[PDB]
Amino acid sequence: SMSYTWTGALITPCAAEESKLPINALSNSLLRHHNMVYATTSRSAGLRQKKVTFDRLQVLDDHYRDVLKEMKAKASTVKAKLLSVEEACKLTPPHSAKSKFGYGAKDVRNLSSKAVNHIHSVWKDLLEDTVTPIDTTIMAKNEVFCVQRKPARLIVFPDLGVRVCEKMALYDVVSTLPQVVMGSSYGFQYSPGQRVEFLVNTWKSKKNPMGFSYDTRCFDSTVTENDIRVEESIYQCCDLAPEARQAIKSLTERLYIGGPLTNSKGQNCGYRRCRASGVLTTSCGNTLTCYLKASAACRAAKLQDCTMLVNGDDLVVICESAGTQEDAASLRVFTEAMTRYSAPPGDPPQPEYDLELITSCSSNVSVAHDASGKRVYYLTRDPTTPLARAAWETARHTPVNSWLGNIIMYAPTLWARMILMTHFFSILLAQEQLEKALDCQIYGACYSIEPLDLPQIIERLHGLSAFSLHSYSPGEINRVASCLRKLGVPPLRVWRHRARSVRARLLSQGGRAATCGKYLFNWAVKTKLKLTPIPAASQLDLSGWFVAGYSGGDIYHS
Ligand SMILES: Cc1ccccc1S(=O)(=O)Nc1cc(-c2ccc(C#N)cc2)sc1C(=O)O
Repeated sequence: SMSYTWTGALITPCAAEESKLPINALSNSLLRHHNMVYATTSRSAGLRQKKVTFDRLQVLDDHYRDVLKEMKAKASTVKAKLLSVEEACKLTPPHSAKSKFGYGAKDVRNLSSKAVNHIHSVWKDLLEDTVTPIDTTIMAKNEVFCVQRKPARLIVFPDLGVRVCEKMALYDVVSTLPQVVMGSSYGFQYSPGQRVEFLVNTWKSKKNPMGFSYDTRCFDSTVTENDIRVEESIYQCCDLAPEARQAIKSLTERLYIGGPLTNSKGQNCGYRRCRASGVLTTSCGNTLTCYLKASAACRAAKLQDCTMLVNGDDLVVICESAGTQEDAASLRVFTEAMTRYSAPPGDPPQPEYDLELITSCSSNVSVAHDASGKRVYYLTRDPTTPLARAAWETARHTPVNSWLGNIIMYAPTLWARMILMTHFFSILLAQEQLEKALDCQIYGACYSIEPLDLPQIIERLHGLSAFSLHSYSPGEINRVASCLRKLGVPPLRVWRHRARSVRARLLSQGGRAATCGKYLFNWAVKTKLKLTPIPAASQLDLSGWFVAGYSGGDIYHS
């Protein structure tokens, strides 16, 4: 079973692609080493195809089936509802790819008769046909990174009408099933703070903690037909409407298991027999499968009290240590098991004895001190990619504003506060666009957010301490310092000066802007302000923010 079979037709761009960092009058204020930043384009799609194309083999033992049986028992307690066409339509991103059948995301959100009519015919076809492969478009993603250059990732997705149908049949399932089956181990239920909390408590629950992150190589490509049918067997355990069962069975046989791949020009590029990266079940399916294989592998390797944290293909394990030597051996067996399950490693896993040294979801726990001098744990990450992307967003408006999402998710960090907040608020002020709502993604779901609500959002998600953290760790400070030199970012003295200016301007604006100045930049003044809770905060309806993962799921919220 080859993950893909190719015809030779190229994966074509659907419009002009820029690979070099665009420079405008603001670029240099952020970073000077422009040649360090690049965007991937279809030009490197061939290289990716080569990496993701391989044969998969699977040897499934009793630990695998024992864990599966447990997962199904939990899945059987779940009751999921079939979404209505209109409900499904409302979950569609305003700029989601237009259908090939005469309508776009806008027509869908408006419940246009044409869109609704087509969606209804697609649904009917799903119920009547459970064998015909469904077409998919394959595109090379345009993503920004800082040099070592990686090839573009491949996104595979069905037509907009099919996507609306996926939500109707499975939105409720993928939104609720994961937490029930995996409990505390399901990562997408946590906000950054709760993640840290879970990690710290788990780490503290062991007598001699040891943990590791396990990077599966090209996870989507390792997912086999068996894996995808086992995922369906789990979904089918739920209490479901008869029409939902049929739709899920049909989507599994016709789309999830595999299908023909068409490029932007309409040519047949080949065939997929692995996970599609752009379907509704990509995150839920990967999480269930990663959790299933890892849980079984933990038993096979005889890991003592293995606790796991899984987010899609991202996996981190914290267990009871048995000595550095015994640990190396177990992890080696754990890896051998995952490999037999068709989840071979990219970077071999290594045991860690310092929670701060474990990277999962590209992040790690670190510690700082609040205004009281108390140690506080928070989530941070290497700022390289976030800064490379902010550089790009400094000269170009993009669909997803990573700078805003990073400020939200990494609000307590030294780098998000010193740089992203200062840099972008400065630009927003200058352009008088403080109150303009911008789109960003959180766990794959798209949200429309007004920058002026940041203080409230940050307090809600991270607590007041996010505005007073200081005395960061030596390791964290060193990483930030190294990153700034690499990219050529101005030093602290420059950002503090800019922040004071930005703050002063915001305070003068009054209202929310004043609050932004007050809380977001209190770190810049020598005589710190009081800083206390905020009224409007409780108004924000943050329900749904950290419930489930939807990467590639074409999901949008207010
Ligand atoms: C607390 C805070 C938050 C955001 C920006 C600046 C500050 S601060 O200057 O007050 N204090 C602090 C500034 C730090 C810093 C260290 C290295 C580099 C580089 N290259 C930039 C800034 S570390 C720190 C600390 O408190 O541990």
